[PDB]
Amino acid sequence: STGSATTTPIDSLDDAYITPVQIGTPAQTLNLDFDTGSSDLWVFSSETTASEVDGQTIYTPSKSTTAKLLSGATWSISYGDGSSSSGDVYTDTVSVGGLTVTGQAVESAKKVSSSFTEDSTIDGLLGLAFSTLNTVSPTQQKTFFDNAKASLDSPVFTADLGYHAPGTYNFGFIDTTAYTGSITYTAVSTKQGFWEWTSTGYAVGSGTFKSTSIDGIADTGTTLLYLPATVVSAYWAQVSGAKSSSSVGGYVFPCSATLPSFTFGVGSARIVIPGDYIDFGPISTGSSSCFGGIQSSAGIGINIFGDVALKAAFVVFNGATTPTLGFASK
Ligand SMILES: Cc1ccc2c(n1)N(C)[C@H](CO)CCNC2
Repeated sequence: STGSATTTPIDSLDDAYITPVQIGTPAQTLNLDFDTGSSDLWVFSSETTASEVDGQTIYTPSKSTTAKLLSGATWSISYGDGSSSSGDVYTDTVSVGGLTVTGQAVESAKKVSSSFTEDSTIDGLLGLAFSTLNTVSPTQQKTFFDNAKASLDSPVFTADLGYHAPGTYNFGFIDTTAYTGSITYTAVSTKQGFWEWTSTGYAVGSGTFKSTSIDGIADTGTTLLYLPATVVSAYWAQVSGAKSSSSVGGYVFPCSATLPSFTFGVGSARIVIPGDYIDFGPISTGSSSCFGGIQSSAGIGINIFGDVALKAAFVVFNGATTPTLGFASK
């Protein structure tokens, strides 16, 4: 089997991407944030505290004839930015772009933190990291990908995120029309439960390539590119007036600037992030200070190849018994 679904930026800055997902019988369609940095499929639901729902589409398990309470199971998750959610668990039928999983754990939110409430366009998250990170207790549950894997033509999914435009998540096949040149594959470590790999280095603009190992994770659920302070300082040093602001919480730059590209290494291959991809606009409405799309990972504990990096590539998440990651230009 295979599946193919379009993913769409939630706003004009590509702060996140939502993908339609069918849950239950008859189908209830929710727009989920596909997140290769976590492993929980959770949704706003009829069980979510009323004051914490503001515009989201909710899942109502009582209206699904295939919904079954997973008796005794609870879940509780906190993400890298301090946001969180928790609740109980149903199993139900879940379909993504024509690909159907029966008995998928659908984690029903009883509580969500403010940043989720304030995000009316995101109805939930669909985790695509390794199932070892799934927070369901006392019986850990499998991701949508993990459950579909054996049925897929090939044990892979691909992320093809658009810049200020829709993109595609495919399951079970590699669309050879979706990229240019060849796909370069690189080793993955699952030891932290992430799609963790090692970049071979970087370049700023038309500058020379610096060979240096940068361990990081491919995370569709993170907006920006977070890299070591050395690398990030080298980038912003090429933008006149750019500076790190503690009050704003990262590098900002004059909105009148033209940003340089940023290149990262994948083995001997190179992925080029155009400068415009690194512009996240005025820090506040009407401001002439703009927020940068490349930031320091120093306060995180891990480097994160988020959407800013990933949207510049066609990315293969290969879930064979020895997982690997593939990157192609497009
Ligand atoms: C993957 C994920 C986790 C938590 C959150 C999230 N995404 N949202 C939608 C955005 C992402 O920039 C930030 C707000 N914190 C909640």
